Amino acid sequence: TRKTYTLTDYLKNTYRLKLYSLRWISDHEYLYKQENNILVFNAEYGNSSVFLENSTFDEFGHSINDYSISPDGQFILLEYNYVKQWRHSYTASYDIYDLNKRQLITEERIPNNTQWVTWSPVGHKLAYVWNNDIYVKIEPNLPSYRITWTGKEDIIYNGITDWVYEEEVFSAYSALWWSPNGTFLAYAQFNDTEVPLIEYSFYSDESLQYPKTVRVPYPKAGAVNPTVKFFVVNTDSLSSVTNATSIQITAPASMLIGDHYLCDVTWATQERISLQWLRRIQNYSVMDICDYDESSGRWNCLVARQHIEMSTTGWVGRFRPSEPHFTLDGNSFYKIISNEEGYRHICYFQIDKKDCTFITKGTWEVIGIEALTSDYLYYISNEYKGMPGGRNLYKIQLSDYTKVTCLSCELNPERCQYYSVSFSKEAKYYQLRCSGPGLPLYTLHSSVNDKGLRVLEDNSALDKMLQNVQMPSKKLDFIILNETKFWYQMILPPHFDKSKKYPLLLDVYAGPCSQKADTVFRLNWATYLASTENIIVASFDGRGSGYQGDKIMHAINRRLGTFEVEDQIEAARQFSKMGFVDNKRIAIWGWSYGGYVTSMVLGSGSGVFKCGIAVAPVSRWEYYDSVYTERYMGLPTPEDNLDHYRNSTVMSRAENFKQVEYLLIHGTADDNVHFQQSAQISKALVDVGVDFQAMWYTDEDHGIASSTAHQHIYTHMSHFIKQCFSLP
Amino acid sequence: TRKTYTLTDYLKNTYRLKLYSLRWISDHEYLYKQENNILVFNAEYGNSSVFLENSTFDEFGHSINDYSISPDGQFILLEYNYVKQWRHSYTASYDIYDLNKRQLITEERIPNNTQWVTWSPVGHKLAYVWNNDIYVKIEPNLPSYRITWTGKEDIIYNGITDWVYEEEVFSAYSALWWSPNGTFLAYAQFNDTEVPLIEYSFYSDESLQYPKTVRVPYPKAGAVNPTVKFFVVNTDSLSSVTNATSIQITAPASMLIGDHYLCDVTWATQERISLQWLRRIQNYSVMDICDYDESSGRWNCLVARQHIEMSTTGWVGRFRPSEPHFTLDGNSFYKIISNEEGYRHICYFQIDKKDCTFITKGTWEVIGIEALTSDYLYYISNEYKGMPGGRNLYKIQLSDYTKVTCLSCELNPERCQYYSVSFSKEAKYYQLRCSGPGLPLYTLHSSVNDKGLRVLEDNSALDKMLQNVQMPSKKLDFIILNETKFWYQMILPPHFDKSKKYPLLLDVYAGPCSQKADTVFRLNWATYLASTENIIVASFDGRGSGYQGDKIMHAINRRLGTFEVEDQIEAARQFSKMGFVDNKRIAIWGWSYGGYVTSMVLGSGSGVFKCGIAVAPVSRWEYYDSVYTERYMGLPTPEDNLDHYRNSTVMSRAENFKQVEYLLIHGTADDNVHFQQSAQISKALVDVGVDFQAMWYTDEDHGIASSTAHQHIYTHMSHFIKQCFSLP
Ligand SMILES: CN(C)C(=O)[C@@H]([C@H]1CC[C@H](c2ccc3ncnn3c2)CC1)[C@H](N)C(=O)N1CCC(F)(F)C1
Ligand SMILES: CN(C)C(=O)[C@@H]([C@H]1CC[C@H](c2ccc3ncnn3c2)CC1)[C@H](N)C(=O)N1CCC(F)(F)C1
Ligand SMILES: *[C@@H]1O[C@H](CO)[C@@H](O[C@@H]2O[C@H](CO)[C@@H](O)[C@H](O)[C@H]2NC(C)=O)[C@H](O)[C@H]1NC(C)=O
Ligand SMILES: *[C@@H]1O[C@H](CO)[C@@H](O[C@@H]2O[C@H](CO)[C@@H](O)[C@H](O)[C@H]2NC(C)=O)[C@H](O)[C@H]1NC(C)=O
Ligand SMILES: *[C@@H]1O[C@H](CO)[C@@H](O[C@@H]2O[C@H](CO)[C@@H](O)[C@H](O)[C@H]2NC(C)=O)[C@H](O)[C@H]1NC(C)=O
Ligand SMILES: *[C@@H]1O[C@H](CO)[C@@H](O[C@@H]2O[C@H](CO)[C@@H](O)[C@H](O)[C@H]2NC(C)=O)[C@H](O)[C@H]1NC(C)=O
Ligand SMILES: *[C@@H]1O[C@H](CO)[C@@H](O[C@@H]2O[C@H](CO)[C@@H](O)[C@H](O)[C@H]2NC(C)=O)[C@H](O)[C@H]1NC(C)=O
Ligand SMILES: *[C@@H]1O[C@H](CO)[C@@H](O[C@H]2O[C@H](CO)[C@@H](O)[C@H](O)[C@H]2NC(C)=O)[C@H](O)[C@H]1NC(C)=O
Ligand SMILES: *[C@@H]1O[C@H](CO)[C@@H](O[C@H]2O[C@H](CO)[C@@H](O)[C@H](O)[C@H]2NC(C)=O)[C@H](O)[C@H]1NC(C)=O
Ligand SMILES: *[C@H]1O[C@H](CO)[C@@H](O[C@@H]2O[C@H](CO)[C@@H](O)[C@H](O)[C@H]2NC(C)=O)[C@H](O)[C@H]1NC(C)=O
Ligand SMILES: *[C@H]1O[C@H](CO)[C@@H](O[C@@H]2O[C@H](CO)[C@@H](O)[C@H](O)[C@H]2NC(C)=O)[C@H](O)[C@H]1NC(C)=O
Ligand SMILES: *[C@@H]1O[C@H](CO)[C@@H](O)[C@H](O)[C@H]1NC(C)=O
Ligand SMILES: *[C@@H]1O[C@H](CO)[C@@H](O)[C@H](O)[C@H]1NC(C)=O
Ligand SMILES: *[C@@H]1O[C@H](CO)[C@@H](O)[C@H](O)[C@H]1NC(C)=O
Ligand SMILES: *[C@@H]1O[C@H](CO)[C@@H](O)[C@H](O)[C@H]1NC(C)=O
Ligand SMILES: *[C@@H]1O[C@H](CO)[C@@H](O)[C@H](O)[C@H]1NC(C)=O
Ligand SMILES: *[C@@H]1O[C@H](CO)[C@@H](O)[C@H](O)[C@H]1NC(C)=O
Ligand code: NA
Repeated sequence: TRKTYTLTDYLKNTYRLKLYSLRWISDHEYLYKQENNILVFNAEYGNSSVFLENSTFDEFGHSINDYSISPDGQFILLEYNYVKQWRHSYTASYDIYDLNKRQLITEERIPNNTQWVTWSPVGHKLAYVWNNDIYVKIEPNLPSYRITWTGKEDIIYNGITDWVYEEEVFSAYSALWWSPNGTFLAYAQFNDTEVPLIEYSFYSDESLQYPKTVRVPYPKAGAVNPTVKFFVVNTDSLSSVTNATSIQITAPASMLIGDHYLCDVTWATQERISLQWLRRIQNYSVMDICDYDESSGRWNCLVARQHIEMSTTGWVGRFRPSEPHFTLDGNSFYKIISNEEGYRHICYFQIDKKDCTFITKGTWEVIGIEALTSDYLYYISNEYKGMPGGRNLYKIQLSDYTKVTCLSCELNPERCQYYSVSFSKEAKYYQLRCSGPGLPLYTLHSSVNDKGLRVLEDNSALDKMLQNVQMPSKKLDFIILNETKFWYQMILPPHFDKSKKYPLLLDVYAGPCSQKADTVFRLNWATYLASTENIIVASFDGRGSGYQGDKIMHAINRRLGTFEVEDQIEAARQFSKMGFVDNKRIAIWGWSYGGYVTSMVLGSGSGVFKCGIAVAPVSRWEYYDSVYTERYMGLPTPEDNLDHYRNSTVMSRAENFKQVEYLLIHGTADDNVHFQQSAQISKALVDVGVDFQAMWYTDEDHGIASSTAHQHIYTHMSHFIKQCFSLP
Repeated sequence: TRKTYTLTDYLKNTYRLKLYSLRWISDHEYLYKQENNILVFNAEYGNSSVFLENSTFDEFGHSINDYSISPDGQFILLEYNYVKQWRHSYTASYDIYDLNKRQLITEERIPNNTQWVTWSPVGHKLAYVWNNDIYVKIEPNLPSYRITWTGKEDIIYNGITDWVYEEEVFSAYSALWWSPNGTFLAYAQFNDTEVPLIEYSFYSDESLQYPKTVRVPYPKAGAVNPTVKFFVVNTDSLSSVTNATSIQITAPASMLIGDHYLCDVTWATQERISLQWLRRIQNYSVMDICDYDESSGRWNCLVARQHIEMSTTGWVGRFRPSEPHFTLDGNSFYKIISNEEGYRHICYFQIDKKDCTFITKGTWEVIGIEALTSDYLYYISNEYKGMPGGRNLYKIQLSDYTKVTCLSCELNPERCQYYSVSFSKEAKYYQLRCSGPGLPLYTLHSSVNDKGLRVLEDNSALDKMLQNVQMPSKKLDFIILNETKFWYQMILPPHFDKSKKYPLLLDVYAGPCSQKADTVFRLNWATYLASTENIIVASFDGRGSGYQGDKIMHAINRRLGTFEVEDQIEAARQFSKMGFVDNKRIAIWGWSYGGYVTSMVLGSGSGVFKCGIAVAPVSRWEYYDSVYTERYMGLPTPEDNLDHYRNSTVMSRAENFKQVEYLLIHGTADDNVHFQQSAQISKALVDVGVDFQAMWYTDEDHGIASSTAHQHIYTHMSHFIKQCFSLP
């Protein structure tokens, strides 16, 4: 008699997952917003105090988007007038409220339309970027010092990233890096002078008579890339009478010989900074370690302290060279790198030694290094039970690498197989965040003896609500292909009956280093399709997928649109051979990279799929950006890899769409995968006389996430899938 | 069983309609293309000779797109490298062939990318526009003389129209007018300096990496319009002076007080030119008649020869003030104008007398004046049988207006009721073109005795083919609403049975002065729908439609989106009451103004229609151009008609679309009705949570006429209609 999880439940968020987002402010306490109030918690005992009244700003007059308390707890930055730009970038207005004198600062306030702002790591200095230039405020109420004067819209970027560096390299708008104690402020400068612009229309509200043309410096594959320079400035010796002097750190000669990128910046100590550079041909990167010289006031990077990282099977790193984790004295560091077997493990480096030593090993991979103390290094890996889609927290004794302890594996194995972690300032405490297969579970622990102090949030409220719903189940397993196992997951309908034939929807992404088969608990479209429509929603990680070593991940190097596409068909083929699958009703769908694979599959002539949906897909690699595309495809020149760039397009397979039902969807204001990609797909289908379904979303970008568009797309796709499967 | 007229028959054009396109080159000879070669026929006897052998240019090195013989027959203009622009404009290359010498001229050649070229009306002078400047060639092989130096891409246009003048005013790209014997060359100059630009992307072939942004000076309703100036240069003086003076003829004071347009240029004699001007508020126009002053070399327009033409019920003219037809001596002229009853009839004017004399009258209208001789005036009207949808040729004796003979009415009344005509150079002969209700019939006649000389093309071949096909029948009739007749037509399925209930498709356009109910024979989408799908396709001409007097035409003055929308809904009801229509299956569809009406109807909440298709619709009048929009809606300001502008949008009825099935279609490169218009409709529908069907056509314009796209859109629309009507 109980209800199912419906489309409306998914769209209106009827069943909400509770979270516990805390912010560590020291090694013993953290901030947590409750009832709109900000409380400070003592980790050891769990007791709290109110830190900021949810009414303190009742007469502020502005809607506060977010807040940020200075490291010393003396000030709070109030963010408002938020205006989103790309994936991470946005502008906003700011105000600083003095917590000591319980007063709002009105003198020398941060400008409106500020592009980025950040407190120093210690104390209360500020650094913000406005009009592409960097500014520093030693005190919240004092006048700021201008650090750069070359800032120019769409041309010169000081302290912030341009489009491609924001999206593909740093995953952030900021290009500012404070030294550990706030003395130095390092920053990058980007020059997009010769980078072509992508142009597309923006219609805006109906009142706008003429559509606006948006123009963004965006380097497509093979095009001219922005250039980059790196600087360091001493914020302790700034003058009101003299323009701040920034010291430049140039990239190594092996980098200056041609196009290159700055791919990582990590401080080692108060006077030592490391930088990793990557060549445009992303199989070779160099780390420079630089020390501040009090005599010349310059930064020297000893050649003997250089570290090269290259790859012979593919590119370097998962999406970019990994970041180094320096020890207290900065004389050595730990870094995740691909080992001789092609598995990513932690290597220990001496700053002036070429050979590093691997401290972990095995047919599994370290996902990331989470914390470092003189006795232990904490990290997350998918080692447990050999499940590449599981994640657990481990610590390894630095004095004896044979001593590895899993800290989360056995806490609750049935409910928790995928963890994330948050350590306090000195790793004295850590918060564990279990996200599956059962309902999310947040706990707090102490490092000295790894005690489980308390449960922060167990989602018992949601568990109670879900008891009255017929929820689908999840099967995570694998199939073998040529001696190699590949994992898949299936979202199975309630009361699954293996003696019946169920329609099947293959949910695919399949980009390089992707993972779609995991132990994560999710309430999404697939939950509804399985719960209400009785559709099996499956996903498969084939060649090119991540966290299983380079042999699998690099199989598609310089060859996108091949093995990862073929493997999805092979998986479907195998699923169709299963007793509970109706081989007459198998569909496939994907978004972004997933739209591309779905389209390449439907245009393969395999005959396995009856219909498919591609959302904002890539259609030909020459249309996507250089940093991501070239990493996997090299350059599109006859001397490099043009032939495959031309053989891996969706358009060339148009004719094969005659035997399938295809729905193509795309937002007109997509700054990431340009509408162009879908406009070329539709034109090729028209040119060979193939009928298909389409839907454009006016002014929506790659996320098609505005509330109304989101509901509209999923509603439209549901009708399409049900119609394809002959479902009432 | 006889096969029916299928979708493939329409898309593949299996039943080809033959025609007979001839070009008069004198008072008794015409050119005709047969077997790909150009023949010259003697009108009087029907005999001919090969004018230009099809192999004459087998090694020209290019595909000849079109040709043009100079009036004196001494040269032939060869046009190639045709590159289409808007509805009438295009660029091309040209070569000139000396017919006597049989050689292709190779010196002082017309430039590539020439915007327009035209022979002088007599002899073989040439005037062409290149890079927006006018040039004149006295002899085909000699250097040309530059006439203007102000030419400026998208800014200053000399001798050619800008976008809005091309589309809405002159229906042509050229803006130059040779005087009768070719001595003078008159021309307009348009300045779009402050006209806003419509911008949209053009994706082009898949090889183009970055989309192209098309930018066109296009004035939307209420925006800054281009300004205009008129000039006349004496070409006979070009070889005598270094820089011949272009004498300007200024607009009258009545026009200079505000924004205005040049709407007509017509030469009266070798030394008399007439021009008509129109105020931005299109209900007042002025015609100046200007004489060349041999002593000053200037042009003077005597105010006593100025003619005013204003309208109290609407705008002036059907789409623009009508053109004058001067008698040989240039002292009088005939012009079609709305009489006191609102019916358009021929008025005879003395050039220096303001009151004119109507020479025709009645409750019908004159469509156009086709020829004028010293004794007779020939015109086309819908007088016959009081059928506003019919057209016939008439002759009226200039010395006795009571003597009016219909030259086409009785030729073949059952087969022919819609005629157009083509007179020889001095009207000695005329070709009659019958286009319906039966198969087109082309005949040649002698003006001296109005006797038929012979049949040129009777379409016997097609008639034979259609014998084996179950063709639909067509009904043209009227219904009385408010004691006034409103015509409609219905394409009826074969073997129609008034005792059955047929699904009905309302084919609508309904813009001002439109006519969708007529006696023309058509082989189109509706033919297939009726013949194969047994669907009744109907059209109705309600308030706002033309050729029936101003009472009906001006009924929507300043009120677009009202009566013409309601009458369409009311027509469906009336059709329901006819008894052979299935009220559960009534659909509506239209293109352009038609897409707008369709959308307005589907959003009216009438409950009458089940589904509808809007192709390239207008969605809000402020997005359409100034000249057309303001003519019917006035200005979008609070002091004028802004409230109705804001009240007649499709977007404000979004909520009502929940009651119907909608398919929205638009070409992305539509320079006329911008994609913007459908982008706002879709957004408004997404915003209120309405599901609908959509389809964009990459790089197609308002005509979506490319071969592949054309077949694709009609195939897509057929599936939608059949599905809505539950048809196999
Ligand atoms: C899965 N996601 C969100 C991504 O791949 C995006 C990016 C997400 C951030 C990644 C990135 C960058 C640095 C870094 N350092 C550590 N992790 N890490 C991850 C790079 C790829 C990618 N730029 C994108 O939007 N695409 C659309 C077309 C496409 F499919 F083809 C790629
Ligand atoms: C029916 N047609 C083809 C037209 O109305 C078009 C034009 C065709 C030429 C006419 C024109 C101009 C001068 C003239 N002189 C004599 N006849 N004549 C006709 C004006 C209207 C109009 N500019 C158009 O494209 N619209 C799309 C949106 C819209 F529906 F709202 C109007
Ligand atoms: C942050 O670290 C810097 C660098 O070590 C410290 O600055 C040095 O301080 C010493 C002692 O006062 C001076 O002798 C040096 O000349 C300083 N060097 C530079 C480059 O400024 C700074 O004191 C530290 N700041 C904090 C807050 O601890
Ligand atoms: C059509 O045929 C007539 C004869 O039937 C041709 O007439 C010739 O006309 C020229 C003048 O142009 C005379 O000098 C000839 O003597 C006429 N010949 C005859 C036999 O009468 C006429 O040229 C033909 N026209 C075409 C285009 O072929
Ligand atoms: C086209 O129109 C523009 C006005 O919109 C003219 O430009 C002006 O020209 C004057 C005279 O030289 C200048 O002082 C102004 O600065 C110009 N205004 C603008 C907005 O540009 C232009 O001269 C006209 N061109 C022609 C050939 O008539
Ligand atoms: C031919 O005459 C026209 C008209 O005087 C010249 O055009 C003028 O050129 C001057 C200087 O180049 C400008 O300051 C004026 O604004 C122009 N007037 C017009 C109406 O365009 C043209 O330059 C002359 N050509 C030659 C070769 O002398
Ligand atoms: C075309 O018409 C023009 C204008 O009437 C003729 O040129 C005039 O010719 C007369 C002689 O008959 C002269 O007195 C005038 O000076 C000319 N006027 C101008 C403006 O040039 C021209 O001769 C006619 N062309 C032909 C071939 O008859
Ligand atoms: C949590 O509880 C402790 C007491 O158990 C609070 O007290 C500590 O800090 C106070 C002021 O900062 C001192 O008055 C106490 O002496 C000190 N306790 C000890 C044992 O030294 C602590 O402040 C509380 N934290 C919060 C956030 O409320
Ligand atoms: C940003 O890059 C540009 C171009 O790469 C630098 O300018 C150089 O390139 C120009 C081409 O547009 C040349 O014309 C210039 O001579 C050359 N140098 C200068 C000073 O323009 C530009 O300087 C860079 N800007 C910064 C702040 O580094
Ligand atoms: C950024 O913009 C805000 C909003 O305009 C500025 O705050 C004041 O806003 C009021 C109206 O809300 C205006 O009357 C004032 O002119 C604005 N300025 C001041 C000083 O009152 C704010 O000042 C701007 N910030 C900066 C750094 O210019
Ligand atoms: C990283 O990959 C690149 C690209 O495959 C290698 O560069 C060369 O690639 C070309 C084809 O573009 C081949 O002909 C060469 O054999 C490759 N090697 C060289 C030295 O040119 C590059 O070698 C790889 N780098 C590493 C360190 O393995
Ligand atoms: C803070 O404001 C919110 C407004 O939604 C209110 O619900 C909450 O109770 C307030 N906090 C306290 C402690 O009253
Ligand atoms: C700082 O540099 C900028 C830009 O070069 C200059 O305009 C300004 O006057 C300088 N100020 C001082 C104090 O040198
Ligand atoms: C092994 O399997 C892979 C796919 O997993 C296939 O591409 C390959 O051709 C097979 N053979 C060998 C020798 O690897
Ligand atoms: C004219 O050329 C065509 C080819 O397009 C050819 O078929 C025909 O024979 C030629 N004309 C004559 C009279 O032969
Ligand atoms: C037109 O362009 C072609 C190709 O660029 C060139 O060969 C030819 O000479 C040009 N003709 C003229 C008249 O400029
Ligand atoms: C012309 O139209 C305007 C706008 O409606 C109107 O105010 C004016 O009176 C009209 N003039 C005539 C003669 O009808
Ligand atoms: Na506990």
